[PDB]
Amino acid sequence: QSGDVLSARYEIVDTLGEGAFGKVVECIDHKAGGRHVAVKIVKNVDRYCEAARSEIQVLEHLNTTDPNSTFRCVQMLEWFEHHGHICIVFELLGLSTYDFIKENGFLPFRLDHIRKMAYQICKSVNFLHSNKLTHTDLKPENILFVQSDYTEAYNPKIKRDERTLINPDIKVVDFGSATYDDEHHSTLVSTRHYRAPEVILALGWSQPCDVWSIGCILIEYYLGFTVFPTHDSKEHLAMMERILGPLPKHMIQKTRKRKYFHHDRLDWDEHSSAGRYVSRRCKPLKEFMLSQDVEHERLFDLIQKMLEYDPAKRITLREALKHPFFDLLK
Repeated sequence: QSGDVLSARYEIVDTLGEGAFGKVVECIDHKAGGRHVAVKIVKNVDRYCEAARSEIQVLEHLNTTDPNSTFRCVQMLEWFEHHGHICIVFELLGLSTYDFIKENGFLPFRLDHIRKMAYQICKSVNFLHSNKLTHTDLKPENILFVQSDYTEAYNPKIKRDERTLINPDIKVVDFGSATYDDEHHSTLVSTRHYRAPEVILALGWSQPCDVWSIGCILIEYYLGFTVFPTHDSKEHLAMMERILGPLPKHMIQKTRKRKYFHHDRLDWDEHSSAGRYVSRRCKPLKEFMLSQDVEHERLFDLIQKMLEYDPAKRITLREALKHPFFDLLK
């Protein structure tokens, strides 16, 4: 679709990204001196239309309450329709955190960068939580750098060239799943590797499912890989039990997902091929730590609080933002 011209001013010059919903494109703005914007072009399909209108209503609310994006939600510039596609015009951001890690060889972020990015993610999502909103789809693809300009130094430790961001500031994108407290809550939310246990067990969810997602994002930034390399619900739960310990009995008793359980325990054979896979790939959370220094211990203390099984006990982002992991920032 490159060369197409939206609303008689936006010329598509590149695809930034692609999704169930449609795509995000980079356009030249012929009416603002040629400067570049992002345009989300949503498929001409009811469910994607409804989610785009929902996203526009959330962005009008967020952009009105916080017009300078103090809380780091992407800025919507305008919206329109084009051949029955809803088009949302955004400030042009740089790469996703995912694309950055990928283009760098799945080398993790330095702890100092993770500290800054985690703070900003927590500050951004807490702003939603303060406005009776839950994002529901937090993942590294939905966390974008403001500018993804980097320097390169040879790193003798790894014997190769690595990229360090000049500025690691981020914004949160994709409000098409965002849900107000008083609205219908989808049965299934989140991308699987970031999905909270109350979602897998169909117990109901609210703001704390976002906190679980953030805890999984921080592990990936720290390791460069997920600790949940799965595409199966029961196996995902077996992996949580290996990393975090047994599920709470009250959550097992409450679930109607009876296929995952035998008696009141996960129906999981550690001696099966899948069982060996989970035993090989997954291990107690603190075993993933690359260093024993206090900075590392405090990140893992935060992570473990975010990956509390019981969403009623899980750390809130208001409590996260005061975690000692974040002092070296103030």
